[PDB]
Amino acid sequence: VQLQQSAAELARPGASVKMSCKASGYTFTTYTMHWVKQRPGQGLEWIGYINPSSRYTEYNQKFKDKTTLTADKSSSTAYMQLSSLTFEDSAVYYCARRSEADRFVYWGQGTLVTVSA
Amino acid sequence: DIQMTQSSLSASLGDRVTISCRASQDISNYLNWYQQKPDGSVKLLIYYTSTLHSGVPSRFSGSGSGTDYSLTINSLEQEDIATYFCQQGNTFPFTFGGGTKLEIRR
Amino acid sequence: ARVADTISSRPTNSESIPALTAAETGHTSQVVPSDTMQTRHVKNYHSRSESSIENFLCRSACVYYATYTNNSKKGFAEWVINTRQVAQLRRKLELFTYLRFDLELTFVITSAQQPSTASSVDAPVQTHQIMYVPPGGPVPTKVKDYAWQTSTNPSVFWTEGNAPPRMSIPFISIGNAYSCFYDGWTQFSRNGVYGINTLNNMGTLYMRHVNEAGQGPIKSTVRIYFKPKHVKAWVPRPPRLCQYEKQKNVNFSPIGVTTSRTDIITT
Amino acid sequence: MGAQVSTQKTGAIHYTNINYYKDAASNSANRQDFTQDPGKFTEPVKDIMVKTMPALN
Amino acid sequence: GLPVMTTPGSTQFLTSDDFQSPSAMPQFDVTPEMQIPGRVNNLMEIAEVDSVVPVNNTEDNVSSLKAYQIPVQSNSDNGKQVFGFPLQPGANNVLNRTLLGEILNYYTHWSGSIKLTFMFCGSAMATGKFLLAYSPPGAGVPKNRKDAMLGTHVIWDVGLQSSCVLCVPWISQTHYRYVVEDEYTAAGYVTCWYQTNIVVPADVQSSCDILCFVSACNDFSVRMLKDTPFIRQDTFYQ
Amino acid sequence: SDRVRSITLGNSTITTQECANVVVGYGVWPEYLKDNEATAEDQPTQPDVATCRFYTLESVQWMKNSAGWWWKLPDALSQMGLFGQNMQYHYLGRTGYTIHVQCNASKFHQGCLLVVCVPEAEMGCSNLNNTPEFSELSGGDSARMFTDTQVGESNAKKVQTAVWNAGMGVGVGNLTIFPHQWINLRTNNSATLVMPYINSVPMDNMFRHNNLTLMIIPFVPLNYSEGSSPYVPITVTIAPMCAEYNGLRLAS
Ligand SMILES: CCCCCCCCCCCCCCCC(=O)O
Repeated sequence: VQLQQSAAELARPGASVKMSCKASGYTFTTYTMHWVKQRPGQGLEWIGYINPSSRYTEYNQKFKDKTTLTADKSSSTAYMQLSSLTFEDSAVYYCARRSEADRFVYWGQGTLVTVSA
Repeated sequence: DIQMTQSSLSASLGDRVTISCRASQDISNYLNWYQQKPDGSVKLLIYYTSTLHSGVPSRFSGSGSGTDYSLTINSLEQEDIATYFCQQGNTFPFTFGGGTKLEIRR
Repeated sequence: ARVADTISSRPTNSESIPALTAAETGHTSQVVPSDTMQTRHVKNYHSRSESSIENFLCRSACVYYATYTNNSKKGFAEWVINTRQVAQLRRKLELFTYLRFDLELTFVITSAQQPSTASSVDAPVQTHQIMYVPPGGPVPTKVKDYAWQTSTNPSVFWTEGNAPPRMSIPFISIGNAYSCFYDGWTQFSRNGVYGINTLNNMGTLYMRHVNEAGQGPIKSTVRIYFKPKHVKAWVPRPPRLCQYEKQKNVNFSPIGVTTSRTDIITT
Repeated sequence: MGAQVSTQKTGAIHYTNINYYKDAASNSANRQDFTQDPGKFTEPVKDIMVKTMPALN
Repeated sequence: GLPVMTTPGSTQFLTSDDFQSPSAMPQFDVTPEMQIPGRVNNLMEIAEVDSVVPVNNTEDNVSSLKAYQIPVQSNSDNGKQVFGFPLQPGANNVLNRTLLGEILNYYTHWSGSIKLTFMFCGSAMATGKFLLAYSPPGAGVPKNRKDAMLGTHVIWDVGLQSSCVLCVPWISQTHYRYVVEDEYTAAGYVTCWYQTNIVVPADVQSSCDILCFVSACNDFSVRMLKDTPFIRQDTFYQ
Repeated sequence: SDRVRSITLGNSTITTQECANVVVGYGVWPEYLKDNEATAEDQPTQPDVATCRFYTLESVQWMKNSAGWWWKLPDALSQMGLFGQNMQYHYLGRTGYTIHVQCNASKFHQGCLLVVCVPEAEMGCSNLNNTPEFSELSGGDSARMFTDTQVGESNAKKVQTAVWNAGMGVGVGNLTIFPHQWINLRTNNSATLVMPYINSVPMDNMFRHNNLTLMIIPFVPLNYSEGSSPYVPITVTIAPMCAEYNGLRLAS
């Protein structure tokens, strides 16, 4: 079991990106998948998760209006779309699979997002 | 929200290192410790106050109750030089602590 | 324990309707294939012996494992006895609301060698002690404690290399059955804790090294195996669909009823 | 001296066992008590309904 | 000093043995028994109670109560198919999760007959006729009503008695079948077709629903108990 | 005919003109406690005409976008007459029930309900680290209702009311293992269930333990055409059977 993320991306201030996390080695619709953001000088930060079986998403109250989580059961991928990109949204984004109660046993390798002109 | 207060530690090899992190309120032993390698991979070390994950060597140990918690590495190696976070699993949302990097002493 | 055999059947043309029923009565139809078609007479020698309640549950299952270190402070193990920390035995016992059984208890104790610094480490065989403390008795706080005397608490000693230790425990309860589920509180004010945690008072199990640390540290691990004997069960219950989250309660994150297919006619 | 002699599980022979301990909670498992009563789960109705008759009058 | 000789198998822990062991609390007085209703003696009485089967798995119906309802309407042609699924009670994802299919996932072999009950949850002014067929393997799936009438079928006329039972019988070369997906011991297909149409009056809704139940007969049997592949664990629950 | 019943209990009577059979328990009828099964030494109180009678709860409305309802059973009648006044003054008590759910419509309406009585139905919380509070688990003689969606984890002490999991983490189609009955509007009009006393102890405190839960879940939703009557209610009446009490103290 491992999670495989997409490549690094680059965007303009005001554009939109879309990252992915291809999960393999387990039944995709059983476990929820969470998204974590790490700015390069500070600590980790939780964004939200999506229940893949019922397509129900729940966000942190800071990223409520910018992020959009989707998934599909056929190709076993979980997507995350960032919108209205500012200079604060240039960080490393991890996908993690939540364990029994509150634990993140399996993580992705991280994608580097950066905004520039 | 629970503030998770934990910046850079220095220790030689074969020594005992102690990393601690302090919450704001009582979280009742729901603390997890992670390890981020310098290439950028994160893994779970201790999924309770003290319970080790399967695949983790016996150098790592945890202790604490209430607000004050700690992580101990009794014999430092070159494989254990990474960044360590602490995360609480008590209230919504999940909050991670700041990093704590290890380095060689001299 | 034999199953029922089929009888022969003839072509029928009658006002009797075995197939037509009413499922709104809360009653399952008792029809056989010798009512809706022409069958031959076979005699079955199949048994229903391996699906009994005794044959389903009387098998050993690991419920916990804990570690403790030979030359460390804070190096002895404890465990508050329950059956709700592993996923496999928790789902088997929770197909029934009430259970009543005797118990059989087996321990598997291993050891490992830790990186010391002395030259020519050479240790004898290790002896371990497992003490059971009923609820209300005194607890040990360190390894060289007075509470390991075991004047009235039952305990077992075991030397490494032999067969694993094994005891037998009767039906130790206050009520007439063990309860897997409890819809209520502890207080009469209906505050505080809710659920099966209000009924779990079965004791604590302590583990230590009897030998002293000679020259190298040793990290031992004991695995605990439960085995129900003389089982009675009441009020069956649907099996659990969502994954388990906690030990104390029932809480879950919702999941679909099955996996999906592409159309209603695809096989 | 006790010595219950029962039959062995075979398809379509005796074995011997003695109890050694004074407590009944320390015997072997039962494994040979075969009882079925499925009528309390599949027909828990007050008025009995015959199979070949219509269910609703 | 009686001379003995120890055999292989000494000082081993086989987890499904049956021995006597000394008690830890001698002369313990247990609580006396009580008459509690609903005592289960065999697991083959749980599987004989019928439960609703989710036929309508269409990838947006599984997290709802629409998975259990089979849509039935008024057509303009004749002979259309209602549903269809293969008869694998422990491997097919339709019957994987029901009260019969969860007991079957603890065992390896199974043998016996299977009931299938169909309740018409439409209006009291609606009529209809259906064909409930079962086809043994060797050919493919029946693609027409003319292919499916050559197997074991029943013709169901709705009315006052709103339920019908299709009893698929035990037709097999071996005495037992495998619970897991095996091509050697396949069991066939269950289909449903329109015999006549659904004819409704005016001011009645022309779209109805059908529930389906599944249980076992009195000659059902299981064998070779194993562990279920459904529950799973990474760390301890605390 | 097998479509008519009449149940007389105390000074109350239920008549029905189209119905299925009456489902009784796990095959057992309610009866008083014996002498070789009792544990409390003082003499029990058996009033048995003042408490063993039909009490009708409030009515709910069956809509097209409706998901389900539930009641916790020795708590709904905790303010009902002399049954709720004996529970306050006594410490122990045991009781079997008879439940009559009734819902009438025409021959132009369609729908289907599952009426099931589940013992020891622990409900789950939305926030995975807590347990729900008392006001969310049950109201007195008023229904708590399921939802067709999922409750968020940001709510601390609420019940997870995803209806397809039935609140307890199981499959809702497997709820037919309990004593149940269906109300099909094509053929049926009411469902009658008789339940004995099910517990692991001979008597229990009726305020910090609810040992029965009545769930009503529409598997096939309500449907009608334009002109038909849109308001369709569902009414529940519950009568205690063979109730007795021990341990008389102050009123609590
Ligand atoms: C040999 C010395 C140690 C003796 C330890 C005795 C342990 C007592 C075990 C209690 C069994 C609890 C089973 C609970 C089952 C349930 O909750 O359904």
